[PDB]
Parts: sequence; structure tokens; C-alpha cells
Amino acid sequence: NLKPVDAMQCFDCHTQIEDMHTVGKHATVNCVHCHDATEHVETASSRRMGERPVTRMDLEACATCHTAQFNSFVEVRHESHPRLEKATPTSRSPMFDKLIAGHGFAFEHAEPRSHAFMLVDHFVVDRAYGGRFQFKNWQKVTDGMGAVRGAWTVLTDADPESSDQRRFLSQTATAANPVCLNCKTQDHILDWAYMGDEHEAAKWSRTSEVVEFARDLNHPLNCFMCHDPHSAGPRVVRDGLINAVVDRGLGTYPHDPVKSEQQGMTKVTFQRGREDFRAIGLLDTADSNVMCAQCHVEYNCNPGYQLSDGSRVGMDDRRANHFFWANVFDYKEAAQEIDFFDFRHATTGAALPKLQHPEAETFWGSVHERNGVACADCHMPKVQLENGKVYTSHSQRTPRDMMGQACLNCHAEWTEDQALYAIDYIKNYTHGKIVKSEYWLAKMIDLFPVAKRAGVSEDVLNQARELHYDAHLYWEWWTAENSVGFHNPDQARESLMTSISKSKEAVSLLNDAIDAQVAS
Amino acid sequence: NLKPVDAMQCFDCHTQIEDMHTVGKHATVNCVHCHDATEHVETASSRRMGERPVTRMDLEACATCHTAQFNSFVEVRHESHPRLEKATPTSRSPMFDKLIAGHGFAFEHAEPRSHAFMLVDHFVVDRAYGGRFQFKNWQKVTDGMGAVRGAWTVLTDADPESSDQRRFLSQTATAANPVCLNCKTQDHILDWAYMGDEHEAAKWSRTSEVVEFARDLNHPLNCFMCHDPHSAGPRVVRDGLINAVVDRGLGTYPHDPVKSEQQGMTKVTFQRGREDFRAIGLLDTADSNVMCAQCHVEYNCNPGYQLSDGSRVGMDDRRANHFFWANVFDYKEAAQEIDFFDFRHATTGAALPKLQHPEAETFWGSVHERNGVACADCHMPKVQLENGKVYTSHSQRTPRDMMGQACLNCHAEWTEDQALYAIDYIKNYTHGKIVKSEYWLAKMIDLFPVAKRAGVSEDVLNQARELHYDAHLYWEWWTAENSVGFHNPDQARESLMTSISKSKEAVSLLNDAIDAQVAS
Amino acid sequence: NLKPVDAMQCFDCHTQIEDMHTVGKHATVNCVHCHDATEHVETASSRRMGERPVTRMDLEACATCHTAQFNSFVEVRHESHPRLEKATPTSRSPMFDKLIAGHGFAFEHAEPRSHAFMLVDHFVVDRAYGGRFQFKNWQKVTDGMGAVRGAWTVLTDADPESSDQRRFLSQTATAANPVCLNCKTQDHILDWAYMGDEHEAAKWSRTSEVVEFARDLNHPLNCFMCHDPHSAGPRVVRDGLINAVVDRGLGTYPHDPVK
Ligand code: HEC
Ligand code: HEC
Ligand code: HEC
Ligand code: HEC
Ligand code: HEC
Ligand code: HEC
Ligand code: HEC
Ligand code: HEC
Ligand code: HEC
Ligand code: HEC
Ligand code: HEC
Ligand code: HEC
Ligand code: HEC
Ligand code: HEC
Ligand SMILES: [Ca+2]
Ligand SMILES: [Ca+2]
Repeated sequence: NLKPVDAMQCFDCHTQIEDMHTVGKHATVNCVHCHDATEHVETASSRRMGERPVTRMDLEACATCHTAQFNSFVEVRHESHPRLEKATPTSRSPMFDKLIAGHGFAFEHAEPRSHAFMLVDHFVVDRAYGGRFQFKNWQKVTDGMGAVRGAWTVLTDADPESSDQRRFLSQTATAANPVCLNCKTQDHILDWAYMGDEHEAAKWSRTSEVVEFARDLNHPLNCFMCHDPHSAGPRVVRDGLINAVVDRGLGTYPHDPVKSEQQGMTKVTFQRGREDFRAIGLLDTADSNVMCAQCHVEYNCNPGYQLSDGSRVGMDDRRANHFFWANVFDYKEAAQEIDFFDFRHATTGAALPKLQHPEAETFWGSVHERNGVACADCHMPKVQLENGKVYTSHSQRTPRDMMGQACLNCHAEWTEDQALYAIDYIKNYTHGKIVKSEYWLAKMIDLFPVAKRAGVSEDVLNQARELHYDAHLYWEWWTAENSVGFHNPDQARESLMTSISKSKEAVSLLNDAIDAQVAS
Repeated sequence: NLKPVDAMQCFDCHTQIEDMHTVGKHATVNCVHCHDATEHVETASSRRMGERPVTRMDLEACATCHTAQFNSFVEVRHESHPRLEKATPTSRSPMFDKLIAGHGFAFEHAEPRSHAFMLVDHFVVDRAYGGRFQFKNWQKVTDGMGAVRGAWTVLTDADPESSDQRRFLSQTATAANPVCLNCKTQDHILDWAYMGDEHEAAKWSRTSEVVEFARDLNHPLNCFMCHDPHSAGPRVVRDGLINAVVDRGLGTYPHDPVKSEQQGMTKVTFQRGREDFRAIGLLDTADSNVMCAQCHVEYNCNPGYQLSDGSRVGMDDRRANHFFWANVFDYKEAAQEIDFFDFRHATTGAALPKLQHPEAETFWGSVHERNGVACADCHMPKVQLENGKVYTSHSQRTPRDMMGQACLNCHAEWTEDQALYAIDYIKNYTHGKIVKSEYWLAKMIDLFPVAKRAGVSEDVLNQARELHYDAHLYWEWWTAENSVGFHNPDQARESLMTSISKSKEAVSLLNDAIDAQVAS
Repeated sequence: NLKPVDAMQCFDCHTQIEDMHTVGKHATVNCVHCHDATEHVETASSRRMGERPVTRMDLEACATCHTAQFNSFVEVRHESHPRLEKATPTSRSPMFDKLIAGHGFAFEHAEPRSHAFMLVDHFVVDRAYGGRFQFKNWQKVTDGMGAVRGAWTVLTDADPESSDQRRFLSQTATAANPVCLNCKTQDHILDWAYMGDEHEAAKWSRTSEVVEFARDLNHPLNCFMCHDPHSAGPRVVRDGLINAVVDRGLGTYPHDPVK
């Protein structure tokens, strides 16, 4: 049984915590729920930590008083098909392997499944750790609660004796690095300096051995990623997001200065040895658009190359942890502003960006976003109970599972079937354009070896490579983005038509150049 | 409240209407239900119209006394997936973009959905009006009743100030022309001369500005397309069909002179200034095979080219509005008889036909057609009511939704699951052959650039182009035709095997010619 | 196929119908839909009917243009349990027999079922006609559409040769009388004087032989009970109601003079 500690004693040294804790809705929640600080209190001074207190980061620390939210979070949506590869004819990107050739995603890229699995899925995907980590057996893939209890309760490491990234199976990659983990867990929140920069007080950083870092991490999507444990108020903890919104002053809604001001973020910095160490972003309001944008964004979390000179940009560089915080039509400019690209296409040699799940940036400017709707309205609605205390569902899943609460409450003119039909109209239309964009990209890509072998000049190949960048960007955004156009159908339409235009331009350029070589 | 007019006064000048109206089941239906003729009657002479009476073409004009039929017609089948592109791996024609390259359908070709949407879908498809028309917002896509009330109640025009066909978005085409509208609406039935020929009394014709014509049209599938408003008797109004069956004497069942005689059509012509202007085809019987053949047929409704000399055949030519009225094995001959093809393939340069939904011509000679079954038996059956006045369902949709009334009433030996399994056997088999036909067509198409670049002779390329015509015809008929072989499975099988044979012949020809060039 | 008649000619004598028909939403609906008046027009004067025109009272006369309303009306609710006696422990009035002893309802009083059956149920109930009328067989009890087509298409009379109310089975009663029928049909609307008073022009009245009257009646709940066929406007036709509301001045809402 827990025994309370005297928080006044802590507050003597922890003024920032005092100011948060005493004012919020956790003012009566004793520190012992999450911290074991006995030896810390015996040894600390006002500027030196002394013995490190233990801080609980398990979600059960919150589930004791918030079982409803915890249970809704950990529910596994069995209809979210697991380990479903996107590069197949029946999934999101039928020609993905040809289009992404040269990139680590060619090894495996599955559709997302329920949040409980995020950390385990990150660890076991074929592109991440060379196949080092596996579930203990193939039955464990169902065990959401187990994954939440801790990744290492359900996973095995092929070689606990080594800590290097290497292939354990031939068709795997070792793309994982420490930045990835920031969107899977915040178990490292006290051990990682802001942005993963080198820091005396940080156990882990962008340049750490990711296998060793992995072994230290257990829990997915900690509840405190969106809720300050001290004030219980809304926040974000993701460094990349704070950096974009606050440090770079882009604001929470870069396209709406007024909304950015009303629904803003306040950066709170915590120090170690009186030197800035870590930060959180306190939100003005409980704005799930910004909470979900901690992870559902396009980002860099990887080494890459400079657009200017093609030189390597390694994990040690700040750019290896970066939120572009730019919609699809501002993205090329945002990548130019940091002088960065992700990979060279294996066939065309083009410098290309790699886009990932840009839901937050896609949502900006959509009809729903403009009308003050937020992710949670459709994906974590309040529960409707005939007789019950209302709480917010933490199931984070498609509104198809709860259309009454997620759509039909606003769309009184529709039945569930009508609303589903509206969704399907958009997704079907968008998917048709994605498929057409891929057809044209693939047609362009296939001409590169023919052009090279026909003696087409490097100048013409480079012209086509520049078009490839744009054709790729304006296509890939939409296979990366999870709503298949729903979050912003007009933007998807304009973008995908732009992709096709670019590819058609490249096809015509290469075809003409090949024919001119043949004629000469 | 409507006030009746004295029809005897009209009949003094309108003898044809008198002869139809006084004899049929609308003999007691007063003209005021559909015509406002007060100023007309004040100003007309026996040969000069004077002020033009207003004629209601809205479906509500009939819904007042026939609500059951109207309601069954306007029902939206939400299971008929909307805006679902056919050129995707999960739809009807996975390799459609490669195979149709050079044709406007490459811009967008979706599966059909419920009839209520036909006119709006025609207006908004990407291949039709350059993206000029859109639904007012993405919610309106569900609104069948709204579309029926009028296209312009649910659509917007990007530029009401101009009337030219142009692209408003890059990846669109402007394939629409006035002939298309004849299979979407007959709001223009009093404003369009037979076949769309130029006529002093016709506001619109094949050569009209289609954007201006579009703006004048509102209602889909008017009830009077199949039912004469004066006699209430069965008819067709579609000029192309009347022209094939009656003018060209092909008959309602070209393969069965006896059935053509028993279930025939009588052309009734109406004049303006004592000159033939428009026509209808009165049917001997209420034969839905011929009613549905007003639209569910292969047709020309577009400019094209002559097979003989390759010269352009424009909208001004009669051939731009043409029902081939020929099954797949008679089609090449029917296209030769008018010296016509649709497009040149973008890759192979072959002159090719473009086939569209030839359900009527495919149905001929099938077991069901031979046994006197008609479209309505499977797609608009009589309602079965424990206690009720029976009426004919106007829902026009797959029999899967009403298997009791559409199949099982004739097929007493089967359960619903057995009947569905029989359908699926045919569709699965046919689809497998469609996919194989496409594989071979694509393999042939891919050899054309290789052959051209290897120096293969024009004589050999032209030989392969002639094979392409046939390979394409005997494949495309079946992606165009909506039943995936069900309407005539033996014919689909023979045709698709013919396609593959033709493609294989072309592949062998080109491969050999390429190898001979390489060896020399 | 119906052939329209000259309604203006009718109106030369039928001013009341003119004032209703020409103004309402049936102004375009020709008389031939509901009346066969050819011989009537040949023989009538404004003061002498001549040949009595035939008036259709069948609901099909309306169903032709109003199929949706007709079909919703005729649907049988199979969940409305049929012939369910109220005087049982599981129904509405477990002690009904004791309490109602001395009244004809003691012989049978079932729960209501769908409107399509009202006239046939009236005819076959044990308390009404001594058991004289039965469904043609026990299968016909399902046939709502049949009952609507006409009671005598689905019922049999045990003795077509007599017209007296008598028992045909021991535990029946003969409570039916002509007034009952006013809440089952209005096929007699042109043959019954207001309230069922004796009248030279009334074939039927309160004192008629109910068995003879019964045989003349076919259709349940005629559509025109609530809708005037001439104006299409809302109405009632039930004499007892008009008498209460108008003649006795009680009004449509006796507890609310404004309403
Ligand atoms: C019991 C000892 C608790 C533990 C452990 C945690 N929380 Fe809590 N929380 C608690 C109470 C009594 C309340 C106030 C309830 C009220 O509405 O009066 C809360 C409140 C929250 C809220 C809402 C805050 C707001 O400003 O609206 C959140 C988001 C919340 N708590 C989250 C949370 C998390 C993430 C925890 C684990 C770190 C957690 N709580 C622990 C009681 C208790
Ligand atoms: C980083 C810590 C994340 C935050 C914050 C949010 N999401 Fe997320 N989401 C994340 C991952 C890594 C995954 C895939 C997990 C896996 O194992 O595959 C997801 C998944 C979703 C899904 C799909 C769920 C399913 O049933 O398939 C949805 C609908 C989703 N995420 C929505 C969402 C919303 C609305 C958020 C703010 C409340 C949110 N997520 C936060 C990573 C993270
Ligand atoms: C936050 C900005 C993220 C970083 C950095 C990484 N991931 Fe992620 N991941 C994120 C979200 C919001 C989702 C769900 C949405 C989606 O489109 O997938 C994911 C999902 C995964 C998955 C499951 C799906 C799949 O791709 O197979 C895996 C295996 C995964 N993520 C691994 C991964 C690795 C190896 C990373 C560093 C290279 C990485 N993620 C970074 C959010 C973020
Ligand atoms: C961001 C991705 C979230 C994570 C991780 C968690 N929660 Fe949450 N929570 C979130 C939102 C957007 C809201 C609603 C805010 C609003 O006012 O609209 C909530 C709400 C809570 C509450 C308040 C009571 C309620 O509304 O249900 C509690 C107690 C709460 N959440 C607890 C909770 C716990 C225990 C979590 C880990 C399992 C957890 N939250 C994760 C967003 C996010
Ligand atoms: C309602 C107006 C929505 C808002 C606001 C947000 N999203 Fe959404 N999302 C919506 C729909 C209708 C769909 C398609 C779901 C389907 O079943 O067809 C989506 C999809 C997602 C997904 C993929 C979910 C899955 O396929 O299982 C993710 C990860 C997702 N959305 C996340 C997301 C975030 C982070 C949002 C705020 C920025 C957001 N969505 C807004 C409906 C709505
Ligand atoms: C009421 C004033 C009507 C209007 C307006 C329309 N129709 Fe009609 N129709 C009406 C009647 C009374 C009948 C006869 C019913 C019977 O079976 O006796 C009809 C009949 C039809 C039929 C059946 C004809 C046949 O020969 O079997 C059709 C196909 C029909 N009506 C169609 C129709 C259409 C398309 C209308 C709008 C142009 C329309 N009707 C108007 C009454 C009325
Ligand atoms: C031209 C005026 C048509 C006539 C006459 C018929 N049909 Fe039709 N049909 C037509 C179009 C333009 C469409 C597609 C509409 C759209 O917006 O996409 C259709 C569609 C059908 C379908 C598919 C319906 C669905 O649920 O997807 C069926 C089954 C169908 N048509 C059958 C059919 C029959 C049996 C007809 C004679 C009674 C008939 N149609 C007439 C155009 C026209
Ligand atoms: C009658 C002989 C037709 C002419 C002329 C045109 N269309 Fe049509 N259309 C017709 C039918 C029977 C159907 C449904 C069956 C099917 O296979 O689609 C259609 C359907 C459409 C659709 C919806 C499906 C799609 O292709 O995306 C559209 C957008 C459409 N039709 C447009 C169109 C245009 C632009 C035309 C002139 C070039 C045209 N149609 C002519 C029948 C007939
Ligand atoms: C051809 C594509 C049709 C269109 C457009 C409309 N109807 Fe129709 N109708 C059609 C058929 C094949 C039939 C049955 C013929 C047969 O005897 O088997 C019908 C029937 C009618 C009837 C008769 C009563 C009945 O059988 O239900 C009516 C009153 C009728 N149809 C009305 C109607 C209206 C109001 C329409 C526009 C909404 C309409 N029809 C369109 C074929 C076609
Ligand atoms: C029963 C013997 C049929 C007759 C006669 C006609 N069709 Fe048909 N059709 C039939 C089946 C079993 C199917 C496949 C439906 C499925 O769900 O698998 C079809 C398909 C159509 C379609 C496409 C419908 C859709 O996919 O939603 C159309 C447009 C169609 N059929 C039209 C049509 C016409 C015009 C006919 C007379 C010439 C006709 N069909 C005859 C069954 C039967
Ligand atoms: C069915 C739709 C009808 C049409 C059209 C017309 N009439 Fe009618 N009429 C109808 C019924 C069912 C009855 C019985 C009485 C009732 O109120 O329901 C009648 C009655 C008459 C009478 C008798 C009135 C009386 O004195 O008791 C007359 C003189 C009469 N109806 C004339 C008439 C004329 C001239 C019509 C065409 C303009 C006509 N009716 C239409 C049903 C219907
Ligand atoms: C077709 C020849 C009809 C016959 C026979 C009957 N009715 Fe009718 N009715 C008809 C029309 C064209 C209209 C007007 C439709 C509109 O809204 O414009 C009507 C109207 C009615 C109404 C509504 C009247 C109102 O709102 O004021 C009712 C209640 C009605 N009709 C009833 C009715 C009955 C009971 C009939 C049998 C005696 C009947 N109608 C015959 C067309 C036709
Ligand atoms: C006299 C002509 C009636 C008028 C006018 C209405 N109702 Fe009636 N109703 C009547 C009878 C004789 C019966 C029983 C029929 C039988 O065969 O048993 C009924 C029955 C009902 C019921 C029960 C239906 C069921 O499913 O069991 C209801 C709910 C009902 N009646 C309601 C009702 C309403 C709302 C009316 C005005 C629109 C109405 N009735 C008129 C006799 C008559
Ligand atoms: C209108 C004021 C009515 C008169 C006069 C009669 N009945 Fe009736 N009946 C009426 C209604 C509204 C209902 C349904 C509601 C209910 O409580 O039953 C009925 C029902 C019947 C039934 C079926 C139920 C039953 O009692 O078995 C029968 C057999 C029946 N009515 C017969 C009947 C007889 C014999 C009448 C004259 C003595 C009689 N009804 C008068 C409305 C009215
Ligand atoms: Ca990226
Ligand atoms: Ca064609």
C-alpha cells in the first residue's frame, strides 16, 4: 500500500513543480503515486540531485484513478489488420517497391494498427533493427495489454550479448535510431535532452546506440505525453513539435495567426546543473490537433543528405530530429530551408524526400479544421451513455467504429450509411488518383535505365531527376497520409494531379531524348 | 392547386396527341399536370406554335400519382461504391491506364452508381468538362433526391462567365459533347432534333457548346424515357436506338427476326413547321430489354477518325451519334461499315475502338435472353408483398439486393447462397480471363517502344497495330460490360480467349522482329 | 381503360360537388375514377335522379394514384396477435367474464388487430352474428389484402337463405346491428341517412335487418372516411361524431374552446 510523502519538502527545491501541482487538478495527488524519492530527499541539495529518485512511467500509474481512459486506450481494434504490407495490390501503394527503391521502407512498411502496439511494432518491423527483435512467439501479436505492460515482456532479442545494429535476417534493414523512439514512448523523458542534443545529464541522445536505448524502453504512448502529470493540464512533450511551434515561432496553426494565439503553446524548460535540459509545451486549451501532432506529422528522424552538395547529414546533426511543420505545398520549401533530402532513388538516382504520415499538416485548412474541429472529435469522442459519467474515449481509431459519436452528432442530416458513403466517395476518388500517380511515376522510373543505356545526357537525366523530386513528393504525401484524402480532399486532389503532371513531363522529356539518341 | 384545361381545345391541333392520350391509361390525366399552355393556346395557329407552352420534365410531375415507382427509383444504393476508379488493382481493369493510353477515359473512369446520380456524375467526372463542375461541397455526393430535383441544385460551375470547354484542373479532359447528354437526361427532348442533326426548330444539336447545353439540363433519367406521357404506353425516346432498330431496320432483336416482329418498335415522328423534327419508338410490349438499351449499349457519342484514311470525324457528322447495335463478334464489321475508330493508342499508335457498357448487345443470345428473360426481371422486379398492391420496383440495381424476387422465384432449386455462388463462379472466371487478356495486351504494348527503337519496320509495326485493334476489342468489351461475364459467360470466354490469342500473336511477331534487328 | 366524362355537364346539376371539386387538389381528377354515371346523365334532370349512377367505394379507386398510402394502410402487423381474447389471465382483463356477466362481450372480446381486418373481424366475432359468418377456412385469417378487396371474398355465410339474427353455435350472441357497421366501413355512405334515422331515400337504417345490411358491405375503413373525394380535403363522415361536435355544439375539443 502506498504511503504519502510530504510534498512541501519536495517543493522547497522544486518550485516549478509546486507552481504546477498546487494549482491544477492533481493538487491532491501525492508524489508517491509516481516517484520513489526517499534516498533522493536524503542526498539532494538545492542544486545537486544526489541519488536519483525513481519515476514511474508505466501507464498503470495513471490507470489506478483513471481506469476508464486507460481501458479505452488499451483496447485492441481487431479490425485494424495487423502487419498488413502497404506495397501490395490490395493496400495503399501497389507500386511502392518500385517508387521507394533505395529507401529502407522497401524492406517493410505496414499499415498502422492500435496504439497499444506502437513500441513493439517499431521494434519488430523488418526495416528497423535488422530482425533483431521478435515477439516471443507468433501468439503474442494479439497481446495489447502485454505490450502496454512492457515491450520486453512480449519481445525477445536475438543477441543480448551485442548492441550493434546489424541484419539477423537477409531482407531487413537497420533504419531505427534514437529519434524514432520519441514517437513511440516517452519512457526516456528524463534521460534525453531537448532534441536529443548531446548533454552531460542525458543518458541518451541522437547519437546513442539505438539497440541499447531500445532495451531501456518499455511503454507505448505514455499517458503523460498529452497530460502534465503535475498539473493534469494539456501539453505536449515531443521536442520536435515544441521546436517547430515555439522555437521557430511557427505557431500551433501556421496558417492561422489568430487561432495560433488562442490555442497556443508555452514552452517550459527544466534544468540539470542550472543548464537547460528538457522542455514541455503547455497548451492553452486541450487541443488534440496539437497533441496528436506530436507524432502524426511529417518529420525527419534519420540521417540523410544535403540538397546543396549531396554530403551526408548524420544523426549528430540537429536536422536528424526535425518537424517540417509544412503542408504538402510548402514542404519542398521547408526541405530546402534545411538543405536536406532523404535518399537517392535506386533506379533514377534522383534526390528524393521521404514523407511520413502527415495527418496534422494535411488537416490544416480543411473544412473541418477551419470550423474548429479537432482530431479527437472524430477519433476520440466523448462516450455517450444513457446513464453514466461521461469520459473521453481514448480508443483512437477510425470514426467508422463510433459513427454516432464521431460524425452523426454533428451531421444530423445523415444516416450512418450516408456518412460512410461520403467518406468512401473521397477515399475512392483519392485512391484512384494515387494509383494513377503511381502508374505515371513508375512509367517515368522505367524510362531511366532505357535513357541511360541509350546515351541520354546527364543534363537531361538531371532535368528528369528534378521532376522526379516533385512527382514523388506530390504522390507520396498521400500514401503516407492515413485518411486517403479524407482529411483534406481538395488538397489531395490538387497534389496528386500535380504529381501526375510532373511525371508526364518527365516521361515526355525522356521519351523524346531516347528517340533523339536512337535517330542519331 | 392545379386547374384542369380543356384538352379538346388542344386536340383540335394536336391529333397525334389526341390519338395517344384518349386511348391509353392516361386518358383521364389532364394536360395541366405537365404543360402550362395558356399563352400558347392564345397565340398558336394550326401550323405555327406561337408562344411556346412550358412542359414539365421533372420527375415529380409523375411522382404525384406514382410515388411508389418514383421512390423506388430515387433510392440510393449505398453499397454501390461511389467514385470508384476502374483503373486500380482492386477494380475491373487493373491495367486500364496502359491499355487505354491516348483516350480521355485515362483521366477517370469510375464504376457506375445509382441512377439518381447519372447527370451529376456525368457533369463532375474528371474526363468530361475539364473539372468545370463540382458538387457544391463533398457532402452533396450523397444527395440522390437533390440530384433528381436538379443537377444545378447540387453542383457549382467554376466559371459561369464563360461557356468554352477547357481544363480547370491539370489532369482533366473535356470529352463531354451534347450527344453524351442523351443518355443522362431527356430534359432537352423538345429542343433537340432527331440524332442531334441541325434543325431550325432545335435549340441544341451535336455541334452545340456543351457547357451551355449542360446548364440547361437538370433531371436524370426522366420517367418519360420509357413511358409515353400521353398514352402511358411503353416506349423509347433515344434517337440512336430508334435509328438502329427502325431506320436501319436492324430490329429490336437483330439475331431473332421472330422476336423482333413480336416485340417490335413503331417510330412516331413529330414535326415543327411541317418538317420532321423528333421521334419516339413505341414498343409493342413493355420490353425492358429495349428500354434499357437506350443507354446500356456500345455507341459512338464523340468525334473520332476514319479507318480508311485516318481523317477526323467531328461532332457535325452523323457518326458522332451512333448505336452500333452489334454484339462483340459483329462489332469490328459494324465499325468498318461506318468507317470509324475512336483513338490512336498513345504507345502503339494503333487505331483502336473505344467500347462502352454493351449490356444490351451482350445479353442477346444468352440462355436467359433466349428464354424470354429481360433486364427488368433481374434488375427491376415486381415487389413481393404479403399484403399490398404490387408495383414494379424502379430501383434498377444488382439482383444481389433482392435475390428472392430477381432469381429465386425462377430458380426454385437454389438457395440464395447457391445462386450467389453461381454468379460468382462466372464473374470470377471471367475476371481471371480479363486480367490475363490485360497481361498479354500490356506485354504487347510494352514491346512497341522496344521494336520502334530497335529499328523494326513500319510494315511489321502496322501488322502488330492491326492485331492490337482485335486484342483490344475482344478484351475491352468485357471491362466495359458491367456484369463481368454474367450476362453472356460463353461469349465472354470466347472473346477473351480471342484477345489473348491476338496479343500472343503480336508479342511473337514483335519479339521475333526485334531479335532479327539485334542479330543484323 | 377509363374514359373521362364531361364534369362540366355534371356541374350543371351538382353545384355542391362543383364548389368542392373545382377548388381542391382533386380538381384534375375526373369523375370516371369513382362514378359510372352514363345512364344517369341520359335520364336525370336537376330534380329527378333518373338512373342511379354507380359510385365506387373500393379502396382501389384511390390506390391507383396513391399506392404508397394504400400499401402502408393494408400492411398486416403480424405482431398484433390475432383473435386474442381479453378475458384471459395474460391479457387486458383477467376477470372480465365475472365483471361483464350479462353483457354480450362475455361471449368474445378480442384485442384489436390491423385495420385491414376490421369488417371481417366484426362479421366473424362470436358475439356479433351468432356465428353465422366465418372465414372461408382458417387460412384466410392472414389475408389482409383479400379482406380489403372485400369481406365476401374471404367469408362464408352459414345460411344465405335466411336473414334473421340467430345463433348457429351455442356460445355466440347476436349483438350486431346496423350502427356497428358505421365504424367498420362506409360502403353504405350513400344508402344511410344521417344517424341511421328512417328516411325515404335510405336503403339502410338503425332498424334494418343487420344480416341483410352485412351482405351489402365489403370494404373496411374506406379512404374517403378521412378525405373528401371531391376536394381531397380533411373530413369526417361518421354521423355520431358530427352530431356530438356540431349538432350538440360540443366542439372538436370540448375542454378547449380556443382549439
Ligand atoms: C489518483 C490518486 C490519481 C492518479 C494516480 C492520477 N490522477 Fe489524474 N486526476 C485525479 C483526480 C482526482 C482528478 C480531478 C478529477 C476532476 O475532474 O475533478 C484528476 C484529473 C485528471 C485530468 C483532467 C485534468 C483537467 O484539467 O481537466 C487528466 C487529463 C488526468 N487527471 C490525467 C492523469 C494522468 C495522465 C495520470 C498518470 C500520470 C493521472 N492523471 C494520475 C486523480 C488521479
Ligand atoms: C506518438 C506517441 C503518437 C501520438 C501522440 C499519437 N499517435 Fe496515433 N499512432 C501512432 C503510431 C506509432 C501508430 C501505429 C501503431 C502501430 O503499432 O502500428 C498510431 C496509430 C493511430 C491510428 C490507427 C489505429 C488503428 O486502429 O489502426 C489512429 C486512428 C491514430 N493513431 C490516431 C491518433 C490521434 C487521433 C491522436 C491524438 C489523440 C494520436 N493518434 C496520437 C503514434 C502516435
Ligand atoms: C513521430 C514524428 C514519428 C517518428 C520520429 C517515427 N514514427 Fe513510426 N509512426 C508514427 C505514426 C504517427 C505512425 C502511425 C501512422 C502510420 O502511417 O504508420 C507510425 C507507425 C510506425 C510503424 C507501424 C507502421 C509501419 O510503418 O510498418 C512502425 C514499424 C514504425 N512507425 C517504425 C518507425 C521507425 C523504425 C522510426 C525511426 C526510423 C519511426 N517509426 C519514427 C510516428 C513516428
Ligand atoms: C494525447 C495523444 C493523449 C494521450 C496519450 C492520453 N490522453 Fe487523456 N485525453 C486526451 C484528450 C484530447 C482528452 C480530452 C480533452 C478535452 O477536454 O476534450 C483527454 C482527456 C483525459 C481525461 C479527462 C477526463 C475525460 O475527459 O475523460 C483523463 C482523466 C485522461 N484523459 C486520462 C488519460 C490517461 C489515464 C491516459 C493514458 C492511458 C491518457 N489520458 C492518454 C488526450 C490524450
Ligand atoms: C473527422 C472530421 C475527422 C477529423 C477532425 C480527423 N480525422 Fe482522421 N480520419 C477521419 C476519417 C473519416 C478517416 C478514414 C477512416 C476510415 O475508416 O475510412 C480518418 C483516418 C485517420 C487515420 C487512419 C485511420 C485508419 O485507417 O484506421 C489516422 C491515423 C487519422 N485519421 C489521424 C487523424 C489525426 C492525427 C487528426 C487530427 C490532426 C485527424 N485524424 C483528424 C476523420 C477525421
Ligand atoms: C395522376 C394525375 C397521374 C399523373 C400526373 C401521372 N399518371 Fe401515370 N397513371 C395514372 C393512372 C390513373 C393510371 C392508370 C392506372 C391503372 O393501372 O389503371 C396511370 C398509368 C401509368 C402507367 C401504366 C400504363 C400501362 O399501360 O400499364 C405508366 C407506365 C404510367 N402511368 C407512367 C407515368 C409517368 C412516366 C408519368 C409522368 C410523366 C405519369 N404516369 C403521370 C395517373 C397519373
Ligand atoms: C440512360 C438514360 C439510361 C437508361 C435508360 C438506363 N440506364 Fe442504367 N445507368 C445509366 C447510367 C448513366 C448509370 C450510372 C449512373 C452513375 O451516376 O454512375 C447507370 C447505372 C445502372 C446500374 C448500376 C446501379 C448501381 O447501383 O450501381 C444498373 C444495375 C443499371 N443502370 C441497370 C439499368 C436497367 C436494368 C435499365 C432498364 C430498366 C437501365 N439501367 C436504364 C444510364 C441508363
Ligand atoms: C448512352 C448510349 C450513353 C452515352 C452516349 C454516354 N453514356 Fe455515360 N453512361 C452510360 C451508362 C449505361 C452508364 C453506366 C454503365 C457504366 O458502365 O458506366 C454510363 C456511365 C457514365 C459515368 C459514370 C461511370 C464513369 O464512367 O465514370 C460517367 C461519368 C459518364 N457516363 C459520362 C459520360 C460522358 C462524359 C459521355 C459523353 C462523352 C457519356 N457518358 C455518354 C450511357 C451513356
Ligand atoms: C425505363 C428505363 C424506365 C424508366 C426511366 C421508368 N420506368 Fe416505369 N416501368 C418500367 C418497366 C420495365 C415497367 C414494368 C413494365 C411491365 O409491365 O413489366 C415499369 C412500370 C411502371 C408503372 C406501372 C405500374 C408498375 O408496374 O409499377 C408505372 C406507374 C411506372 N413504371 C412509373 C414510372 C415513373 C413514375 C418513373 C419515373 C420515376 C418511371 N416509371 C421510370 C421502366 C421504366
Ligand atoms: C438475370 C437473369 C439478369 C438479366 C436478365 C440481366 N442482368 Fe444485368 N446483371 C445480372 C447479374 C447477376 C449481375 C452481376 C451483379 C452482381 O452483383 O454481381 C448483373 C450486372 C449488371 C450491371 C452492373 C450492376 C452492378 O455491378 O451493380 C448492369 C448495369 C446490368 N447488369 C444491366 C443489365 C441490362 C441493361 C440488362 C438487359 C439488357 C441486364 N442487365 C440483364 C443479372 C441480369
Ligand atoms: C373518387 C376519387 C371520386 C371522384 C374523382 C369523384 N367522386 Fe363523387 N363521390 C365519391 C364518393 C366515395 C362518394 C360517396 C359520398 C362521399 O362523400 O364520400 C361520392 C359522392 C358524390 C355525389 C353524391 C353527393 C350526395 O349528394 O350525397 C355526387 C353528386 C358526386 N359524387 C359527383 C361527382 C362528380 C360530378 C365528380 C366529377 C367532377 C365526382 N363526383 C368525382 C368519389 C369520387
Ligand atoms: C389520380 C387519378 C387520383 C385518384 C383516383 C385519386 N387521387 Fe387523391 N390526389 C391526386 C393528385 C394529383 C393530388 C394532388 C397531389 C399534390 O400534392 O399536388 C391528390 C391529392 C390527395 C390528397 C392530399 C390533398 C391535400 O393535401 O389537400 C389526399 C388526402 C388524397 N388525394 C386522397 C385521395 C383519396 C382518399 C382517393 C380515393 C377517393 C383519391 N385521392 C383518388 C390524384 C388522385
Ligand atoms: C373506424 C372506421 C375506424 C377509424 C376511422 C380508425 N380506426 Fe383504428 N381501429 C378500428 C377497428 C375496428 C380496429 C380493430 C380492427 C380489427 O380487425 O381488430 C382498429 C385498430 C387500430 C389499432 C390497432 C392496430 C393493430 O395493429 O392492432 C390502432 C393502433 C388504431 N386502430 C389506431 C387508429 C388511429 C391512430 C386512427 C386515426 C388515424 C384510427 N385508428 C382510425 C377502427 C377505426
Ligand atoms: C365506432 C364508434 C364503433 C362502433 C359503433 C363499433 N365498433 Fe367495433 N371497434 C371499434 C374500434 C375503434 C375497435 C378497435 C379498438 C378496440 O378496442 O377493439 C373496434 C374493434 C372491434 C372488434 C375486434 C376486437 C373485439 O372486440 O373482438 C370487433 C369484433 C368489433 N369491433 C365488433 C363490433 C360490433 C359487433 C359492433 C356493434 C355492436 C361494433 N364493433 C361497433 C369501433 C366501433
Ligand atoms: Ca520525412
Ligand atoms: Ca464506343
